[PDB]
Amino acid sequence: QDVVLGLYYMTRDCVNAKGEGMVLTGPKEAERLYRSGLASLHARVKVRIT
Amino acid sequence: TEFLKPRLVDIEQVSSTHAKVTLEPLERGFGHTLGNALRRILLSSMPGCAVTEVEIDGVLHEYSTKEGVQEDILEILLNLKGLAVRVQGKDEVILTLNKSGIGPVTAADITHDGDVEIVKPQHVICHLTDENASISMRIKVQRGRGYVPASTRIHSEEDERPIGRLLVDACYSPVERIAYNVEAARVEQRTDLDKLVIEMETNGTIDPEEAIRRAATILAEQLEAFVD
Amino acid sequence: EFLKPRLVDIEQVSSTHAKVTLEPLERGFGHTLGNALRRILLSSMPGCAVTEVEIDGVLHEYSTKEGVQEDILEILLNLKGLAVRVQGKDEVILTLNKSGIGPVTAADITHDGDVEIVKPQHVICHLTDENASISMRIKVQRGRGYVPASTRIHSEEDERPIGRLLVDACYSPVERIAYNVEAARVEQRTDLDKLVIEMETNGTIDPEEAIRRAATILAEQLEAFVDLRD
Amino acid sequence: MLNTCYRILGLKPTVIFADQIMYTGFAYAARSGASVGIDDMVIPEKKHEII
Amino acid sequence: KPLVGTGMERAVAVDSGVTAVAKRGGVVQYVDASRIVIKVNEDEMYPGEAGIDIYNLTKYTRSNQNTCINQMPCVSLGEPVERGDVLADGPSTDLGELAL
Amino acid sequence: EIKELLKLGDLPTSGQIRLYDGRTGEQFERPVTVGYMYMLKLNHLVDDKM
Amino acid sequence: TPEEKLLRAIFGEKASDVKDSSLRVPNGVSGTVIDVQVFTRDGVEKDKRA
Amino acid sequence: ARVTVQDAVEKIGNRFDLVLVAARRARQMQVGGKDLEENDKTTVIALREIEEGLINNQILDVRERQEQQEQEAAEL
Amino acid sequence: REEAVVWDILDEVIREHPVLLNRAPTLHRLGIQAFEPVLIEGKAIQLHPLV
Repeated sequence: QDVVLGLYYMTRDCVNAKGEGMVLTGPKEAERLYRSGLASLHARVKVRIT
Repeated sequence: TEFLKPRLVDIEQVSSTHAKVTLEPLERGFGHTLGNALRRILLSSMPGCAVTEVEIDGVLHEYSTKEGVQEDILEILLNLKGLAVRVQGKDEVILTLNKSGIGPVTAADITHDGDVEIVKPQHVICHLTDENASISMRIKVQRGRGYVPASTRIHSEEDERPIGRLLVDACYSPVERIAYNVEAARVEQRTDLDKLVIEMETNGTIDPEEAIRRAATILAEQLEAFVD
Repeated sequence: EFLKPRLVDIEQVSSTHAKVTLEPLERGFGHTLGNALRRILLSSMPGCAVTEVEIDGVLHEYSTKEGVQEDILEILLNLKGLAVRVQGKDEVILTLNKSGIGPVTAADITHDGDVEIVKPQHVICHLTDENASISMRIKVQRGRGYVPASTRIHSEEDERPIGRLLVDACYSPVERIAYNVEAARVEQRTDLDKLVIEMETNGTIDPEEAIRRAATILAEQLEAFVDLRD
Repeated sequence: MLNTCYRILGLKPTVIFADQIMYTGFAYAARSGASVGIDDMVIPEKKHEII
Repeated sequence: KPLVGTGMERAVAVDSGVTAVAKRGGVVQYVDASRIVIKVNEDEMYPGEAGIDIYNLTKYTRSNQNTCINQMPCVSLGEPVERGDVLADGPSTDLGELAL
Repeated sequence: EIKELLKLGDLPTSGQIRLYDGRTGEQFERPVTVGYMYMLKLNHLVDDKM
Repeated sequence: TPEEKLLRAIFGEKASDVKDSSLRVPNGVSGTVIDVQVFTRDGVEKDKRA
Repeated sequence: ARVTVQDAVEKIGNRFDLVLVAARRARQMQVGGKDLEENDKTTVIALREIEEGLINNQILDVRERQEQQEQEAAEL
Repeated sequence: REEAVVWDILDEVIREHPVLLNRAPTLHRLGIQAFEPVLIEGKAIQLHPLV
């Protein structure tokens, strides 16, 4: 009930947040970017995943 | 008055860029006040060197596409943004890359200078197809503190860039990922003790245990004018 | 080449309020030190508070002396908020005698040389008779945090008397600690902050002494990471 | 997501993944502060004319 | 107390038996932890050999569920008490209201 | 009429303040509610259940 | 029993002529003793405490 | 330590005899007939042998009938 | 008396010994499951959220 409202909030998307349209280099670069205070938790980015 | 210091500090080494330190037993509530002031120093204020801008002599825009390479221009910049380069003495050094042949352009094909020292030769920068033997650029490494996206300097860029001066995201700090986790532990009569469990990677240039050490120095020196 | 935060002027709003400032804080450090200290001040500041009272003719907390208008269980809840300083010693044994109609405050405690009662109008009980009387022998100790009376029952060491009422002790001089990192402008710099730690104590701990006593708790704990011993 | 992770990888990764999905849902749900006020439940503008 | 009541607390704490409500107006003469002594007015006092009212409180005793039930005085010396007032709080009462 | 009181104590009329986290020190996004609930204490004590 | 008797002669302990059935505080409950009542049937001598 | 016996059920594919093969073997450690241990009990050691392939219902029988040939020696 | 050693022997008896938790109106077979205990202090049986 509550761990599903955390997954939902994390994996939505706004239309104009901090750090929008930039390009990342993997999941270790996004978590290191959001916890640093730069990019919002749901901004439309482009990453590289294997 | 008389506090509790940690003993039985274990550190586990796996995949030398990686490392997972544990530590205990810290006082009640000293798990978060300690590990969180450390995570803020590794991510935001930690000296390092990384490329900042490139000069593709054959391309003049970040969205264009260069001949012979199987890849794009954007996915080229993703490669250089992760190039682990440690320079010894200076603060600005402008390396040049010029490759011929058929295949992937590894990292060792760059020129080498008197103090600059790459730390991965088999890092692929771009796959070069046949008939060309043609690729050229200028990579610009410089020192700094923390992490600085390419969006903020372009918003206020006074260092004029001619047409064809790409701006690559500069990540200076040597830590790639860092995240602690606090948990319970006892001292044979106290159930409310803490046990900080750090866990950190790095981009090759510095071992993890050497990053946690030189980070606590940056934080233990700010308090230089209070402690006695 | 970082800068060093230096303690600067200390505005004092009241006897219990205060504000400090740490002028040349580098960029991104206003929140690293700000919250690293506030978790140190609310947790581990040493102070002194009452630890066991013993009244003259009352056996247990659920009794009632004749002449006062409060239970012996309600005098202990008024003593537990007694702010007191002890200069050199560790534990003291105060004394309070009084007779006659009127409230009994903390100003009527037998003034020892070191023990300096700070809030001298703190009411304790009222005497509602002309020939009433109270005589109690409080005790004071030093510590940190909050240790209930049940814990100390394990370290009583043959607590012989049955007239020794025990009160729970909460030795901590701070009650709330805010902070605000705003913009500071040194003569020539682009990025610099200024921390403003607005702490509110119960008149016991000195402000300037309360922040140096924190950094020596933090810089002393970071001795482990400066050298990793495996 | 858990029903497919069971059929494809068995039971060892599905027990060690049903936890990490819980530590990530609990942690990033606190960062929401998803608190329900009274400006939340909104009365429609035309609840009166429709009645 | 409750900061948000319904005004039906002064009636559920007085119309029960826990509170020690005054029986005749007057003036408090001797408040104590276990006794109150109201000295009635003249117009409320009976003609021949009336005197004073004296309310005994019930300090720590035992309820049915083993909770404790004792009354505390909520008046002082000199405070004029009127008929229908409230002198002694009960268990779960404060100034006459019902705080649970 | 609840909104007319929150302008008397100089509070936010919407009823929701912006709390900060306790340990990390960072700010909860999307403001939170903070009020004063009269809380009872039922006598289903765990000392008599165990 | 036989072994209990050999264990006696080795240590000559006197026989117990009375069994102990005191009243004891229940398990895990601790607090002061605020009263005592002592009732005596009409015809037996009161002890020193009653 | 153990969290899942899914490895043990691979060797013995029933889960109703793995509970019977491991209770018989775990008795032997408990009563010191035998010592094939990382601060574990005797029921998590019996499952880390079946998991590794050194015990099953045949290796317990034949190791018991090799006891009689031992007992037959001292039986004289 | 709960001397300092019995807590050393009680922590060793509970090493790999699973206990069977079971709720009151057991409807289906998943009302009784086993769990490896871990000694906490207090008087309430904790319980994983997914369970």
